[PDB]
Amino acid sequence: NPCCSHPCQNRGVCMSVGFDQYKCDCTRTGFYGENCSTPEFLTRIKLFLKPTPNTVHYILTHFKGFWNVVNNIPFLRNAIMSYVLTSRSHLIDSPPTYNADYGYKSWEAFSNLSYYTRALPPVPDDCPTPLGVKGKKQLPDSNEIVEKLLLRRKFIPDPQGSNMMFAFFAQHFTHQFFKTDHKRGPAFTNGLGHGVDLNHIYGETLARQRKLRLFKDGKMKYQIIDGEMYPPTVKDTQAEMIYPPQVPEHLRFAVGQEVFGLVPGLMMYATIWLREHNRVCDVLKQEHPEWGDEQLFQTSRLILIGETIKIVIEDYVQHLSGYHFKLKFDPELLFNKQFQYQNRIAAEFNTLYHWHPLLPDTFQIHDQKYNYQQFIYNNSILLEHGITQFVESFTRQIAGRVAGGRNVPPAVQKVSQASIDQSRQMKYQSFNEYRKRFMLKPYESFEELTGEKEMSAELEALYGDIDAVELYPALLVEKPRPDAIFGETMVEVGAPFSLKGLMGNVICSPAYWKPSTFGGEVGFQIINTASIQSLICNNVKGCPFTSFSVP
Amino acid sequence: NPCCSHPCQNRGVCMSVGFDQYKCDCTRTGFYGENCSTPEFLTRIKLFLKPTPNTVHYILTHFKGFWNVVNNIPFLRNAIMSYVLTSRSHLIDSPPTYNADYGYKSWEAFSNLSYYTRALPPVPDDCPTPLGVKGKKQLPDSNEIVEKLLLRRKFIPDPQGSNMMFAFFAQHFTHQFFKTDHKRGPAFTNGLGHGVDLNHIYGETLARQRKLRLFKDGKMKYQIIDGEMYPPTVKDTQAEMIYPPQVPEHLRFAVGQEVFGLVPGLMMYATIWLREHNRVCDVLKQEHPEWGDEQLFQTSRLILIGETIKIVIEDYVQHLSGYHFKLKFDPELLFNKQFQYQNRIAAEFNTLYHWHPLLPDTFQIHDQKYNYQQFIYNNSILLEHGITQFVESFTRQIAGRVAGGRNVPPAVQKVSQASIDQSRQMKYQSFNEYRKRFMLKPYESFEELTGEKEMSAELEALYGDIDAVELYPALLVEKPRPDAIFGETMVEVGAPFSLKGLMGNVICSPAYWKPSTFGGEVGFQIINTASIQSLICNNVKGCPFTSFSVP
Ligand code: COH
Ligand code: COH
Ligand SMILES: *[C@@H]1O[C@H](CO)[C@@H](O[C@@H]2O[C@H](CO)[C@@H](O[C@H]3O[C@H](CO)[C@@H](O)[C@H](O)[C@@H]3O)[C@H](O)[C@H]2NC(C)=O)[C@H](O)[C@H]1NC(C)=O
Ligand SMILES: *[C@@H]1O[C@H](CO)[C@@H](O[C@@H]2O[C@H](CO)[C@@H](O[C@H]3O[C@H](CO)[C@@H](O)[C@H](O)[C@@H]3O)[C@H](O)[C@H]2NC(C)=O)[C@H](O)[C@H]1NC(C)=O
Ligand SMILES: *[C@@H]1O[C@H](CO)[C@@H](O[C@@H]2O[C@H](CO)[C@@H](O)[C@H](O)[C@H]2NC(C)=O)[C@H](O)[C@H]1NC(C)=O
Ligand SMILES: *[C@@H]1O[C@H](CO)[C@@H](O[C@@H]2O[C@H](CO)[C@@H](O)[C@H](O)[C@H]2NC(C)=O)[C@H](O)[C@H]1NC(C)=O
Ligand SMILES: Cc1c(Cl)cccc1Nc1ccccc1C(=O)O
Ligand SMILES: Cc1c(Cl)cccc1Nc1ccccc1C(=O)O
Ligand SMILES: *[C@@H]1O[C@H](CO)[C@@H](O)[C@H](O)[C@H]1NC(C)=O
Repeated sequence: NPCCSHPCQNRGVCMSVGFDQYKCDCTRTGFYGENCSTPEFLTRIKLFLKPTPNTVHYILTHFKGFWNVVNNIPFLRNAIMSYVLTSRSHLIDSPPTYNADYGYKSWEAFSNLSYYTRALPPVPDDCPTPLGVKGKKQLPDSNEIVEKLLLRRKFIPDPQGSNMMFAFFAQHFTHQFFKTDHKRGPAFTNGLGHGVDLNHIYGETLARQRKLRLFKDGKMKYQIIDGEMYPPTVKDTQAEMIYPPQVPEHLRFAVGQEVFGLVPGLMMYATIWLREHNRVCDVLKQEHPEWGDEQLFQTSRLILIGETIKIVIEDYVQHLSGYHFKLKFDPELLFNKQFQYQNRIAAEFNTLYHWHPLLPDTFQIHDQKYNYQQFIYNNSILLEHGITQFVESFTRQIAGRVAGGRNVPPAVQKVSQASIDQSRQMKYQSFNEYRKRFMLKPYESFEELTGEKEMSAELEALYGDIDAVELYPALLVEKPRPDAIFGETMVEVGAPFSLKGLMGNVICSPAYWKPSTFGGEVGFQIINTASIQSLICNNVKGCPFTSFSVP
Repeated sequence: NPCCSHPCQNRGVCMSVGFDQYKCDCTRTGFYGENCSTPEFLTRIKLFLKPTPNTVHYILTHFKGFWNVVNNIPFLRNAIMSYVLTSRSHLIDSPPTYNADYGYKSWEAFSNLSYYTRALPPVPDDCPTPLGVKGKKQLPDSNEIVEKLLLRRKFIPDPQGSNMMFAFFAQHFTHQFFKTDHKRGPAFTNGLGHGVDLNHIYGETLARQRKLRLFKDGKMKYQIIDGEMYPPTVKDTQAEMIYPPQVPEHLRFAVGQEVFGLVPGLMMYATIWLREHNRVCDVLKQEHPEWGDEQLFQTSRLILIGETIKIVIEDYVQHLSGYHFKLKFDPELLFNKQFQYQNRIAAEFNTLYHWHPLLPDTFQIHDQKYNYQQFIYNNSILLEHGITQFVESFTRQIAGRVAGGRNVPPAVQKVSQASIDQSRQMKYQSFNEYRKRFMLKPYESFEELTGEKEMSAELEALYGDIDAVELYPALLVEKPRPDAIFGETMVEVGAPFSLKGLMGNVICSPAYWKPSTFGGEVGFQIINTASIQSLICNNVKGCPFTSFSVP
């Protein structure tokens, strides 16, 4: 297969022509030639003027005084934010194209929502090497890579100051659209909403939703334990959950996502968001004493969706980016732009989001420490301390650095191995191919990748060729930005996926984005004034201080 | 419920506040005020310069010499076609909003693909009248509406000269996205693709597709009978069809759409498209001897989707419109425009497409006449005469006029009544509410509507108030355009749904509209040179002349 070498540059589409030849489709690439590598004139001007992402990053993370001014000039701030959204979004094909089973456009690949979609097509089945033509005939042993490059010896804290509130928010939020269907395989998902539909609160199916709802005042079922609201049980709802046999029945909390009983940190956010829904129901009832249970429920969900997108953009990504420029959730920024209000979750987005180096060696709640053996699947811990103590504790506890290598806790070691193995089962192209796909220069050496001599040597001994290095391992050992949680590739590849999932949500479309959609101005304002602090403040006893970084 | 009166004008959203008050959301409507009735400064100017659709239609259906020149000036033709697409599309909400069960925006209504979507929300339940406030407490008897207004007395042929090739193409083509799920209710569909996916050729599910495919050379299973290609049998495929018990095994033809055994006219087009699929397979195999069965099949399907959209726009709609301006299928026209590449089938689009007055009193194949008892479920007629004769016969037979009233054949009289009854089940707003929704002046009397005295008198006797006339009956009794098949409302309501379904298709998006998507320039050219004539010419023996109008 002549396309095995990935001849076509700059998004050119490769097509076999006979058995020994290929043809590159250069349509609207800005290039031409046999391999789409010759630039047209305006492309040359664009490339000459375009600053490197590391330069843009430097500028956005320095000159605080300058950004303080920009931030307070709405006209400028809006123009910048608008540019951030459209420029990054252009990197995503929407409607989607490839999946694990199709390296060419097909109706199956487009129409079948059970697949994760693909930013780069799978490597053809009949290639001389598993990645195309580069690297050895067999990839390095999964376990070797994990042990040599990814396994944590000494905990490395995040220099950006990310805390456990950030880590569990990341896990909680993303697990509404990262829902791998392992019955089928890693290529498939159970999140057919393909974005931020809050199914991890309300359930994927209507049947599950009905089990969780109270059908009074639009609210969700709950328990009152030690004076506070908690989610209901499997018994009361009949909504299935993943729990080991050890967990007693009355501790088997039931929420939207079946897996959120895994850790108390997830059950914390599930608890918090449950309280928010029922709180919003109270608000809306005051506004609409004439509304039935149905409209109260639905309208609350639309509000909580807006709250989610609001918080993610202006607190989560804000913290995550390190930018002094103040990000803004404002759908109106895009109303005069070309933009597709739809999304399909990319498998590569799932892969890059395996941020298990965030996880600590032990979890500190109040004044007690828990190892993984006793923290996992233990909801009594949650009842023992209550939500307030959890927020105060997690806000103070530092998370680990994601990039930089050797920071995956031994407890979730096999998870890292599974993330590598599943990439290969899904025929991912190389790390350098994904760099080029997102307009980054490919790395020329292993030492260039890590910015260091030790790991780069293990990399060379394992891979031999820099173009044979795989996506997921490379992301975690890549040289971090200066005092940053991530390296260049994580950000430039991840950001476009993220923004498409956030702004591509239906509520951001002009027909939806208006007061009447959310029950009037009061409801509309709950979205537009939402923050991670106000979320905690409204639903957590005592209204503790919280933030995505440690004080 | 104060919103029962539909107080909010110009796409403003009505919302109840307390038990006795309403609110109008005027956001981006171009109007303000209590009922969104007062135009903004810009809106005044636009309104003053906007010509009436009847004027636009006059211009487009006159000045033949002028349009002949415009059609040959690519610059002008493109600009005009571009405007047609963009202007008509702004009238559809995309992503979709309401459905039968939700007259307010909700995630259930957006996300649940099993519903037909709604252009206007359902009349709320506890309303003074079925339509809102207008009309009597009880709607007129539906069978009385049919006999008095819709039932054919003498056959009225279409002045635009539409033939049976047109009639059966309309039925065949639209029945891929009009797939009402009657075991669930009129408000639901089985066509989850919600557009032009050719599921009526390939099957809705992968399981059905697999029964119909040959899994050799990308082809679909088939029979050779009398030296000609026909669809395979139910026995050979195990693909379920709807056939009454009398139909013998060997005449039970199996195709994508379960119901296409209903009439030989449908099965005619099913046969022609099946032939086209396997013809394209042969073309692609020549272009790509290295390709496997799967890629050959998928690429053919995408080409046939391209052919379908091409033919619908440039032959079907072309004839339908009566326009002298030459409509163009060209996705490139929208690449610099705002446009959503997605669609959701509207229940109202389904309703307005019940063009059963098209049907003749008898079906004349060759020198034979067939009544409905003889013609329906009778594929023996298809084998007896063959496809060539069917084309020759349907091309020469005239269809009936749709607007103007009293032209529904007695044979499908109950289908007409079903349309009315089912629309009442789904709680459609009045005919005049739908006029306003698509920027038409509401009719001030029954005479203005029908442009006639008998039926207008019949309508007032049944409805009393012109604002109480229902959607479906009004569409059929409406004053046609001069020597036109349709009245104003059918066109101005229908065209947006149609274009949105056609151009909203994924293959029209810039990522897809590439020769590489369709196997190269040859495959690409099949799409861009397709016509109803070339479809027949390529797959019908003798290459008979055909057209959507009678000679
Ligand atoms: C982004 C942050 C994040 C965090 C903080 C986090 C924190 C934790 C955590 C906290 C104590 C524990 C016990 C685990 C344990 C697991 N996680 Co993560 N996970 C995270 C992102 C993910 C993602 C994404 C997946 C796979 C998604 C999928 O396909 O279901 C995942 C998968 C897993 C799996 C199964 C992977 C497989 O079978 O292939 C286990 C087990 N994990 N994780
Ligand atoms: C647009 C042209 C068109 C034509 C030419 C046509 C020609 C014919 C025809 C020719 C001999 C016959 C016997 C019928 C008979 C029927 N049609 Co039409 N139909 C057409 C458009 C439709 C549409 C649209 C529907 C409803 C779609 C749905 O929901 O399935 C329909 C529905 C029906 C139904 C189901 C009604 C119900 O279940 O309540 C029957 C039966 N019919 N039709
Ligand atoms: C899209 O909306 C459909 C209509 O609401 C919905 O179908 C409904 O699904 C529910 C639950 O799946 C069915 O519930 C009935 O059956 C259960 C079975 O145990 C019983 O508890 C009750 O008898 C209950 O009434 C509804 O019957 C069904 N309604 C219809 C008209 O089909 C779909 O599930 C929705 N689609 C998605 C993807 O959520
Ligand atoms: C989206 O793609 C999925 C993967 O191809 C597909 O799942 C596949 O569906 C087929 C057809 O139902 C299954 O067929 C197998 O099961 C039947 C059951 O009787 C048996 O005859 C055979 O053993 C047959 O192999 C596949 O097993 C199944 N594959 C997987 C991995 O789940 C979905 O159906 C597609 N979605 C849609 C809407 O079409
Ligand atoms: C789950 O966490 C709880 C903490 O709330 C653990 O329960 C404590 O166990 C110690 C020693 O067994 C007792 O002295 C405490 O009184 C317990 N606390 C409560 C509130 O009952 C429990 O051991 C943990 N479960 C696992 C499997 O580690
Ligand atoms: C279905 O169509 C066939 C014709 O294709 C009808 O069969 C004909 O019936 C007449 C009178 O009954 C005979 O004189 C012909 O010899 C038959 N021709 C063939 C080819 O069978 C048949 O009657 C039709 N079915 C119905 C129910 O009317
Ligand atoms: C969006 C964005 C900007 Cl603008 C800058 C910097 C980062 C992001 N985002 C992300 C980047 C990488 C991985 C995940 C994300 C995420 O948002 O979830
Ligand atoms: C699109 C269009 C134009 Cl531009 C003019 C005139 C007619 C149409 N179309 C339609 C109008 C009414 C009902 C159906 C259709 C259809 O196309 O199926
Ligand atoms: C395109 O790439 C191929 C490698 O497959 C190379 O042999 C050829 O010289 C390249 N063509 C150009 C114009 O760079």
